Amino acid sequence: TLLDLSATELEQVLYFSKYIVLDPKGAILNGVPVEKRQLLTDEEYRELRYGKQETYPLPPGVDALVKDGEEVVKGQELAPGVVSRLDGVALYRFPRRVRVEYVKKERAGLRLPLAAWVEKEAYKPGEILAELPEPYLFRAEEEGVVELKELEEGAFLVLRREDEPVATYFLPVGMTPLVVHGEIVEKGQPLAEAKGLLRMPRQVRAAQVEAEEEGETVYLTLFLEWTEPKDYRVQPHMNVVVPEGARVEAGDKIVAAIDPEEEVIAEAEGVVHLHEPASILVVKARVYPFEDDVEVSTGDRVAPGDVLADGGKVKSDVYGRVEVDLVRNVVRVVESYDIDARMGAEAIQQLLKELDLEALEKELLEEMKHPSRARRAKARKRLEVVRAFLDSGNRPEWMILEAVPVLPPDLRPMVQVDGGRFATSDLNDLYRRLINRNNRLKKLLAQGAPEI
Amino acid sequence: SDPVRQYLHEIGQVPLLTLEEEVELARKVEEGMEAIKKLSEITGLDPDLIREVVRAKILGSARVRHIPGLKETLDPKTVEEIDQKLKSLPKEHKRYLHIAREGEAARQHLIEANLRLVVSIAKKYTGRGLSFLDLIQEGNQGLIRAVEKFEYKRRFKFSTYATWWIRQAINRAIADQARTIRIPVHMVETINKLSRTARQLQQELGREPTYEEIAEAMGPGWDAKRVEETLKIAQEPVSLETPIGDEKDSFYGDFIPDEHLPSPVDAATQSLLSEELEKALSKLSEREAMVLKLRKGLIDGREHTLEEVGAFFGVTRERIRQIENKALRKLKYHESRTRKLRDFLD
DNA sequence: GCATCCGTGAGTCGAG
DNA sequence: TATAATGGGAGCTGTCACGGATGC
Ligand SMILES: [Mg+2]
Repeated sequence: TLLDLSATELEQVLYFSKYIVLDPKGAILNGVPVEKRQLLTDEEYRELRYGKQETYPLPPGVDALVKDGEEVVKGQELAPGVVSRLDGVALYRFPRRVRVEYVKKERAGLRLPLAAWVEKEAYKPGEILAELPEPYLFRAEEEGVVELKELEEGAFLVLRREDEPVATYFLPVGMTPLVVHGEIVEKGQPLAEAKGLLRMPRQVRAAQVEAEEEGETVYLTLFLEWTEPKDYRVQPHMNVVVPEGARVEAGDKIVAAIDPEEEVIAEAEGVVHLHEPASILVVKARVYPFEDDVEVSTGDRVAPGDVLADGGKVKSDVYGRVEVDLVRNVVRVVESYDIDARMGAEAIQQLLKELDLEALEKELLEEMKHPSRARRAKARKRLEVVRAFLDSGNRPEWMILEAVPVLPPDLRPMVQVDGGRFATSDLNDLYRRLINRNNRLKKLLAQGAPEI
Repeated sequence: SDPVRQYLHEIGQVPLLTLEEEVELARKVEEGMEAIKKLSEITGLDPDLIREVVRAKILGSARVRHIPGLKETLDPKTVEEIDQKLKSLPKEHKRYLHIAREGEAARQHLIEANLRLVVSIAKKYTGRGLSFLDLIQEGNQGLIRAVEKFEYKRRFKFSTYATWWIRQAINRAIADQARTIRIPVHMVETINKLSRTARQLQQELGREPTYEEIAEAMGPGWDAKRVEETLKIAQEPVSLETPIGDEKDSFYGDFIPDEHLPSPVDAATQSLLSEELEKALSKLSEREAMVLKLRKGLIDGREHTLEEVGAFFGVTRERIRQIENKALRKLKYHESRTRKLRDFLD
């Protein structure tokens, strides 16, 4: 009656069915702003206080249609069998395999008929290298054993006489190699056949082009740059210590593990790609990558216009809770209000302390002049309690117990009956329940127990 | 409405971990602890205080309370000072703070995810003297111990290591709380062992065993008397509100007299005794009566020595002893004469 | 404005 | 102290008449 709370509601708050809000800090549920003494469910309080998020399963063998760190809109399919019910930043959970694209910058020669070759200072991927009217046989200018390295498209030949390579030839798309791996070739025997138009592969680009005119032919020394993929399998007991698209060097570790021999170490300079996550986590959050030391740690709560990282450069957009990602090197703010919503007799005691009696008496007095009979009735019933407390000098919050009194022991005896057996009052068992639960509560608090 | 149902719902909220989720959480917890130790090395502060601060900021200011082990009272002021002192550290050092926070969060999520196990284990301990919810909560304490003690390196799933500590906490709770008159855990073990022994013995004897048979089955050191006394100390009290008769109008406690407070007869008898003793002492002189009242404790209630009454009346202890003697003697004569104080001797 | 819910009452000794 | 174990379990049903609080 005092706080204007129906029996069901007070039941819900005292017995921890529902939260009640104090100093809402401007939370918003379903478009409607939040004001004091509002009744929030568990899902509502969790969405408001801890932010909104979800995780989705990926069936075995299927890969992602989205990338790590990438913003996502509701309805957008993360997989063929997975559609996100919300909008936000998708994140990878437990990638099964890590692909590493290894950077390789080398030098390789080729010889072509002068009429066919289209002269350029460099060649972009896919760009036509030459146009040949008739089939042409590219021949070995050295003797030795052939190392055939085949890319997705395009090939490399390496002639090594001594086991020391004496030659490197590049075979762009349109040239079918006539040699196998480890084949012994003499000088001037065809290593390949060029047919029609020959062009650069999509995997490899030609950075520099030198050309020596000799007789009716040109010899192109090509300075090439390309990436070679290598797949690594990650077991459930292993974790990925490297972010998506991270530049790595020889000696660095991509994936850790229980024991050092099963670890994944990077063999050469290359970029890291995370594929086939166990699950995908969609969160409503704002991403803030950082290039330097971060001013706020994990768990801190922050408003828009707050210091985050890099000595005060990158700041906060929305309201939320700070998760500092060292792996991805990004400060990620999951959007959540600071709203204070409590449960139980502590909340109630707080609201009770916050009642100004004279004010409420005035309110109810102004309510007593209303034409409606029911309103006058309820206002009378309330004003009776209000004026009871007012006249008495009793503080309303005394209807909550901080300290539970204990009856004198002789009024709840423990007595030895005739036969030496003991008989005692139930009040002792009640008090023992009370003290056990209270003590366990203090120990659970001191030990930092979870909220449930 | 139904507290158990409500709690089972709140538990049903948090979804079960996968192998990877579990491994990652455990790992983050462990590395978090390591990071706290590192921060203790760097800062030269108390690891426990640091842990309480990191846990404070993770849980928020919603929960802050003085920890019994901590030296300083834990309040938003001190945790702000310590937090800022942690913000005062170089990038590689400040890293360990983030590791710690992540560790705490992982801990919380781990416990919250594993709350179902505790219930599934506790449901089998009912009827042993603790409520279902109590068994659940104590089991939760066990779960917390298991979380803080877990090693993911062993590659064992969490449930295996958790179950041990959970059963441990539930059983400790049952042994500690279940009796209105508390009994030590080892003694509870002995009593339960005696019970199981007697039950097996009765199961093979086709009847309840005697003390001697139980003593035989318990081994050396156990005789009939030991079994009997062990069964005696094991006896639990009975309710004073225990109903008597088929109606609701009679309590068992209504038949139990108060032996403590003196009866009107006893009180009156002590009164007449005091009055008569005064009557008899008045037949002596002031000095001998006072000496007797001092030595016997009628004055301050304590019984003075000879040296005290002697120094009080200013005579030798031999003298005061002598006047005590003659006082008692005159009292004896007068008592033989009037037979007044005889009836108070029962 | 009127059905329906919940809470709370329902004799005294005596003995058991 | 380490295999793994992950949402419980009885209700108790033949009065009654009232008063006062919620719901069409
Ligand atoms: Mg024996």
